[PDB]
Amino acid sequence: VIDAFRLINANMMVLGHEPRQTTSNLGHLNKPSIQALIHGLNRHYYSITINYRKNELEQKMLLNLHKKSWMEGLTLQDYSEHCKHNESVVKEMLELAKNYNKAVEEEDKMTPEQLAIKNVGKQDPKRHLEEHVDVLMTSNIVQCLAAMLDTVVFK
Amino acid sequence: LLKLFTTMELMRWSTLVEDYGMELRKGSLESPATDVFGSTEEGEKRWKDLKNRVVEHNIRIMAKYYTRITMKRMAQLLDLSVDESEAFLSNLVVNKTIFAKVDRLAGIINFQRPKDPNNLLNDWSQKLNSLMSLVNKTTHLIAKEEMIHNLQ
Amino acid sequence: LREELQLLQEQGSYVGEVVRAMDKKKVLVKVHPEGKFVVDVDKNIDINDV
Amino acid sequence: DKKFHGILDQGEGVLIIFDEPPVDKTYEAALETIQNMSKVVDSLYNKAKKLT
Amino acid sequence: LMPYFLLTQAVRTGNLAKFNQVLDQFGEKFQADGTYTLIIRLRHNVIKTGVRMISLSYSRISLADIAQKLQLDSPEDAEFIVAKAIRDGVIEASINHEKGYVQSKEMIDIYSTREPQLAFHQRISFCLDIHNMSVKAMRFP
Amino acid sequence: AVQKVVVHPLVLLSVVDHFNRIGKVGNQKRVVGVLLGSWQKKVLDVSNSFAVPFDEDDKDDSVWFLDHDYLENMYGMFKKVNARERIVGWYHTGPKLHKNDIAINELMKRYCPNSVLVIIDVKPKDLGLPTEAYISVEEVHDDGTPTSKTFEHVTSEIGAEEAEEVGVEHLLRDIKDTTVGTLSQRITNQVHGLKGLNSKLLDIRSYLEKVATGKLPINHQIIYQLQDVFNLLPDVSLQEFVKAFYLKTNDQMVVVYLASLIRSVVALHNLINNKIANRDAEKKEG
Amino acid sequence: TRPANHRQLTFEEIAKSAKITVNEVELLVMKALSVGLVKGSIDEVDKRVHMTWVQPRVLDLQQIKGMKDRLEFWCTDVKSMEMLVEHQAHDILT
Amino acid sequence: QAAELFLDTVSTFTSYELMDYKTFVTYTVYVSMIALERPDLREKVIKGAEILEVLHSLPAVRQYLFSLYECRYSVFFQSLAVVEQEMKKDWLFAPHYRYYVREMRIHAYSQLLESYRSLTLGYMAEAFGVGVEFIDQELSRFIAAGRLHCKIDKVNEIVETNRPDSKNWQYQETIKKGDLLLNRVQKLSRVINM
Amino acid sequence: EFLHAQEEVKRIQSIPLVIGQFLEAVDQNTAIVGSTTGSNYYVRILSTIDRELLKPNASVALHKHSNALVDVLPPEADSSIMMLTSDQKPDVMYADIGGMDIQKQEVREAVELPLTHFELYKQIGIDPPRGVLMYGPPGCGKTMLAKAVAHHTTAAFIRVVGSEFVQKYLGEGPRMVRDVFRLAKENAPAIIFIDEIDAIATKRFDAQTGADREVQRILLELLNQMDGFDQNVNVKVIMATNRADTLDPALLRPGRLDRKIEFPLPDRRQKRLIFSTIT
Amino acid sequence: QIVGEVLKQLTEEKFIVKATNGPRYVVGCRRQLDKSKLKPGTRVALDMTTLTIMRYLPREVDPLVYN
Ligand SMILES: Nc1ncnc2c1ncn2[C@@H]1O[C@H](COP(=O)(O)OP(=O)(O)O)[C@@H](O)[C@H]1O
Repeated sequence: VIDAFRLINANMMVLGHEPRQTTSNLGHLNKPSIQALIHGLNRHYYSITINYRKNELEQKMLLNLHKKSWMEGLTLQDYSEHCKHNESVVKEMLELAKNYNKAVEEEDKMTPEQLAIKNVGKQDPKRHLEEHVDVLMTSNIVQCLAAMLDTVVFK
Repeated sequence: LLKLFTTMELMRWSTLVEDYGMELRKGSLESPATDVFGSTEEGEKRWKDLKNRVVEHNIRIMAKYYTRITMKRMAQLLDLSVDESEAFLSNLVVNKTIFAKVDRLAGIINFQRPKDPNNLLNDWSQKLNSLMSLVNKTTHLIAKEEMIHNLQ
Repeated sequence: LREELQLLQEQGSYVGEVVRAMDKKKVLVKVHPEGKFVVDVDKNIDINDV
Repeated sequence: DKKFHGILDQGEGVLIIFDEPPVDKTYEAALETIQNMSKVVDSLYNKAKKLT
Repeated sequence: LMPYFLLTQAVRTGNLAKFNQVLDQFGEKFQADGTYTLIIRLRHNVIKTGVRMISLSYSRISLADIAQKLQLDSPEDAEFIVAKAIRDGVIEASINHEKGYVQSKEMIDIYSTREPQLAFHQRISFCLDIHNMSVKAMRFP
Repeated sequence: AVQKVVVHPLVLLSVVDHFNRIGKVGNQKRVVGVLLGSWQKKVLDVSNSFAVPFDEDDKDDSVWFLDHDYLENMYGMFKKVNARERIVGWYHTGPKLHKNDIAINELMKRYCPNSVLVIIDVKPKDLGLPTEAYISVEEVHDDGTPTSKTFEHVTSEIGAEEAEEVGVEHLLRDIKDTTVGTLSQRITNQVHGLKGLNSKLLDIRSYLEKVATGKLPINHQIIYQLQDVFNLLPDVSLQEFVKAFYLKTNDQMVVVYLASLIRSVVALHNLINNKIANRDAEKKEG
Repeated sequence: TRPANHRQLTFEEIAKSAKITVNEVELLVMKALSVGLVKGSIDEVDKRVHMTWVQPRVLDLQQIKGMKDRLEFWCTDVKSMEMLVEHQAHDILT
Repeated sequence: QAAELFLDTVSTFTSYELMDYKTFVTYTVYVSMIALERPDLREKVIKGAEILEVLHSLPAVRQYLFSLYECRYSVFFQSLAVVEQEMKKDWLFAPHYRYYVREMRIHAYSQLLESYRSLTLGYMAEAFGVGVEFIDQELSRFIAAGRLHCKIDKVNEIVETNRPDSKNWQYQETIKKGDLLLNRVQKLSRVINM
Repeated sequence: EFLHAQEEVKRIQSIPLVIGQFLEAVDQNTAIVGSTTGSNYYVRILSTIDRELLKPNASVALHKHSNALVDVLPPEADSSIMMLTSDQKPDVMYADIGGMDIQKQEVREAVELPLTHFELYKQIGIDPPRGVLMYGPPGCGKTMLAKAVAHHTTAAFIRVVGSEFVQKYLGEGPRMVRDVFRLAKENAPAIIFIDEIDAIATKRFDAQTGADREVQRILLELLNQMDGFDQNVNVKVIMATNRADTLDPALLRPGRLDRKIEFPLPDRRQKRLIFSTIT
Repeated sequence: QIVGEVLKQLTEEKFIVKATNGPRYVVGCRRQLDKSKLKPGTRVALDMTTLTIMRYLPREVDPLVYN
């Protein structure tokens, strides 16, 4: 939070108040806080819009250099913690097995959306969606491809 | 002490009784040596206690050096026969001193624990990361030495 | 939901036990940490809605 | 009684002792997940909604 | 299927006369179905099927034993049959003209754990066509 | 004497701006100042920067000037506002290092005993390197080699300053340099990882080729001591893959059974639910 | 010279390299492990010595072409596989 | 399913329903024998005090139950035949050719040849009755049935077993279930798009 | 872009959270939580976590500066210690006690509910006892039946300790009763054993002195939890007291706890039996 | 830095800490605070702003009684 405002004299309020001048720019995303509204500041004159000097030779330098991960994408990590991770993954999806089980016998013949709203369980089909399974799948294949890529490099 | 303490030398006690066994016959004072080994009954017991002590020492040093050694060579190194060598080998393993597995029909032994594929790929990945770090260090070193060497 | 999280950074909503509903869009309310806190009435609920 | 880990090769008159790796319980756990996440759902759901 | 059941039993057993009789009894329907030419082919390939099952059963089976089991009564014909089985690739039973040696299996290799996933990773191919069918079949009005 | 140094994402941009603001009139290409920070556990960190106008002449590299009174006043003010901050080293741009560095290090080491040099590439962004660290070691070049300067590079890694994550996320807010889009992002992680490996190892091959030609002095006494082990390390033996034929292939085949199939089943469940809804809607609309 | 290319240091190979007897091989490889020449496993059924070195020395800089060739072989292999996986990945990266 | 809900020794009457409590036990013993060979059944049925008491009441019933527990095949097969003869005199004779003696010895042979690699046919015959040819033909018939995971070296008369590892056997189970569920999803793929 | 955006918005701080115990899920996207200092305020419930671990009165986790529902802790016993699962451990089995019986028939009557027989509680039409109060001195041990019985029929055993409970954690006193009751409800074979009620826990003849009102409120919530139990499952609750005169009538009245057992002095004939057993 | 007692460890990185006066918060060691040595009932320093434990502290000794 970086909010800038100006203190005003008593004359600004007795004249046409809201010293915000005639333009449609400072009204963009102008949400002063409730404690700022009841104080004079951020209410006396206006709230100043903020901008960041994201100039090149400065911003390109930051993104290229500061957030540096350039040869760290070659990590293999086949089973450093992954054999027990797969044990947990199977156990978690075994819970998904019971959850996706529980769903198929609920499955009522009264527009199951009616049953679902009043009986939310956040099961595999509803909240523990395929995306989590995709995360497990992506983790496996990434370690697979990294191990296999270095295997053929091993010549 | 310098010979028999470190560097995992072959402690052939048959050779040691003349190479470093002079304390039995004649030394500077040889009074403790005659008390230990020059005695008849208790001396021969301590002679046997030197005889075996170098056998476990030879087995132990062989453990960290040789993975699989043929039965004839190990028995010759232990200055005993096959059955006596395997009996002492059983004496070490029951004390959990060494990790040894023997095929008695084949007379072949192994000292390396079977590498589980989990940690086997872990050390491979650690080997990979060590190589990756070496690439980073070499690249910085050569490029900077390149910079110094072309200041001309 | 992120805006809800940012709103809840200010505690979001404060639970109050309504007691007296005055005509001028005023309800006394009781809050467990402190107690009574006279306040106005929201736009979505009228004076009689209290 | 699974107290020992070996196989008795009577033909050679020996018993081959093997160090069984027990970390392979992911295999059996995966099968249980296969069994209790597929059998209980595919037959029941798609026999109830036979017509689609 | 009752004569078909007896045909299955004949195929497993390897006998000839019993099923030839029932084919003479109730083989007209097989002719109507158009499989009688195949029916005779099974009648004479019963030994081939029996050889595969017994080869899967045994590690080093004698060529005389397999001939006696499947009613060949000839060491040379037994050698020819196992020769004809290996060249078809149906079974791994080999020939050693000394006594008829056959190799056994081996522990799992690089591709033996991977041939299921290689032949089963079409799961996502089914997933993509199911999704594409949903793409075709989600008209709002 | 320090084991290693760690550079924060806190001073790199400040140095670059200082280069930009004082380079308006000073086109010497040489910007020299001091980097301030802390050294606690054999890990040296930089938390503040300052630039001083600085001119050079190629004649023996001994023509220069600084504002030491102003620089010392800066250090006192910085220490007064934050006691834990101390001058950890002095920095110079122009990665093509000249010979005045030994004189600068001798003068500034009264502020820091283990004087270090830092080079910031304001314009260059070669692969990802923002800056480089240098340690002064003149305690004999080697066992059987003559005297030299031999400014070595202490290993440097970009650290993780606290409370700057909020600012950098708000600043960029366009690239999202995170593991977002796990599959696609890791593909990009594999891409430039191979790009970095190919570029650096090609540089090593070029260095070996140029050593073979002999046009440049050969620092073999550390090159082969570090690269021989790299070459001979047995990562090419495939019999450990034979021992580990199921290295993870069992996990590969369960994921095929339990990620691709599960995705196919749940997608199938959605379609047949939609098909039932569409068929019922079509039949009961009128 | 051989980066695990010939990792089977048999007795005959040892005899060619050192013109030493069979019993002295045990002491020679023992001292090699102690000093740091070879740190690998030592067998006797096949007499195979695994190859790891942690004490580098002068590599005859006139013969640096050998390690340069091996390094450029690694460069070609890495780049070729990078292009191959790129060819297999045009359906995502293009 | 039978045993899991039938070891319960809570009878509605002291001797009724299944003609007796002794007949109730004989059904329990037969069902348990079909169920399992020798896991910690010592702690499941053998630990049963009422079980031990009723086997004291019936010595012949105690004889084969302990024979299977002790894995002594010389008395087991003779007693197992007596069991089959007794089941013949019982209207609960449905497994007439499947699970009288063939299934129990399949468990017994599997129990025997496991922890073994190459046990000779001649010596396993005398350790499991008599008639070396009878055991040889029995093994061949049961291997053809599918169980008794082993092969016979006829030219040397050896039983070379092939026990998969915990990984190997389980991986075989997964690929089988993979085959069944691919058949399932292909059927479900038929259900959609029609 | 939108898969990236969906993976962009799921940051939710991902940072060390805090605990303010959940009160109840009023609806979806709305909730009422109670922070440990009180300050009960309405919050918004995210869809990440819900009924799967959103039990009504269990301790949950909330963002540090946001106090928003993120995670819920399954374990409840270790929140305030107060003993833990003493089951699966033979300390004093049953007949090895030196006190023989005293009565021990009402105690075996008490263990009838843990020893199944709840199906036999119905049909037979009996109404099995629910609360057993032992108003005896340290004679007979007064816990050798709770350390036993829990092992005679495998069941969880909790010491509770009334003296420890009365402390600055009076605000979470209601919450810990909810947590220990949930632990009891989690394992139907369980028994709650509370000690040192007489001296500190809700004495009735001496006027309220400062924190005494807080103790009364804690007992009121324990009464609420035992009324909420309402024979839902086969768990049992037993208090051990030296004198039941000072105890509140709310627990003393029938309908909450009925069985009153007195464990007298060593009973010289029994005292010799106790010594022989101990010796 | 505010001072509390860690009642119990929520996860390997989540630790349930009671302020000596105020509510139980949870905090988390960032990178190197040696989470293993921290125990239920240990003394750590917290800040309502830095969100974490910056350093750990042993116990007390009854000072009035001490002197
Ligand atoms: N076999 C036994 N019979 C009776 N009492 C025993 C036996 N074994 C131990 N005790 C004693 O019973 C005591 C229980 O004391 P305590 O729990 O403090 O009493 P209360 O439950 O009344 O507070 C223990 O101190 C123990 O010494």
